Amino acid sequence: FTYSYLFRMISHEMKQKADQKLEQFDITNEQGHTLGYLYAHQQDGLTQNDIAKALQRTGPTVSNLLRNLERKKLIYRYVDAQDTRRKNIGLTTSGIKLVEAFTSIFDEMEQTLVSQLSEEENEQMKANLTKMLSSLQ
Amino acid sequence: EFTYSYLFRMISHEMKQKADQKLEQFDITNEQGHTLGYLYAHQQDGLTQNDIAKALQRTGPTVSNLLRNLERKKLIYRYVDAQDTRRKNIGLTTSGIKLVEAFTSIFDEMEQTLVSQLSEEENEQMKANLTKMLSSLQ
DNA sequence: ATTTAGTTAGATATCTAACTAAAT
DNA sequence: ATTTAGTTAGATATCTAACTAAAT
Repeated sequence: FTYSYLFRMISHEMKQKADQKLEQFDITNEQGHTLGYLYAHQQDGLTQNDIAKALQRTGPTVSNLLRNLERKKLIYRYVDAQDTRRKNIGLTTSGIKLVEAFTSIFDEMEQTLVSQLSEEENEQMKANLTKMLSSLQ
Repeated sequence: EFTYSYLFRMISHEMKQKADQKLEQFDITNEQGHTLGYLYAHQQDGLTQNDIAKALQRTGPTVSNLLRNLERKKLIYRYVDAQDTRRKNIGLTTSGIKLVEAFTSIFDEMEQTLVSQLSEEENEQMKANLTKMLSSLQ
């Protein structure tokens, strides 16, 4: 089996399983992780470009994702007072409640995954993944 | 220190991007490349649209759209089976075959520059563990 | 004059639900 | 009456290119 096949499938399947679980929250996988990131780093408090950089997503992409979240009233955006170009992002109380609500799912997946592999194997695995991801700049 | 989902997502994304970049000169996408590849390797079996759906782990509509794209590209031909006309058969065109023969080198070159760093033992171990994980999610 | 942050437009990949055509 | 094999419709995610607006 080629590597591309492997990764593209374990990630297609991961995305699918995640969406299946998140169906009761009316958000997608990507929105779930974005919401989570915002949960972690809200206090910073980051612009859209920061999210783009942190997530490996282009500007228009995150613009659409964020406009989606904002339509679901899970986040809020305002213009920075110092740099009118910038758009500062924050979680609303609904967004925060939601993040506190699904987050168990992601952890469930991570656990159900690591339970397949012995800790030495899991550690060597993550190390080799990190190295591979490093290879592609 | 990194969630598995993060690593897999990111890796798949960078692979898809580099692939798309190198494939731009052929005016196809990563997915089209792999589809044409699968056609190349299993054309002989009379691949129905849904057999491709099963093999690529994509859904019927998805496959329909990608195939329709490739057909618009004239890289593939479509016809209706004689034994069962609710089903239609898929085939590589000569343009398509030449294309596959042309770009396969990219997927190989990438798979290569990826495998090389990891020692062949670590490589075997990794493809094995990866297979185990994908097995689990399936 | 350039550089940077965000939005728009056009175009693929992908999913589920609904639908048409046709084997059983 | 019931399944299968593709298509259509409507949706989200993503990227490139061209855009407006705003900072050097």
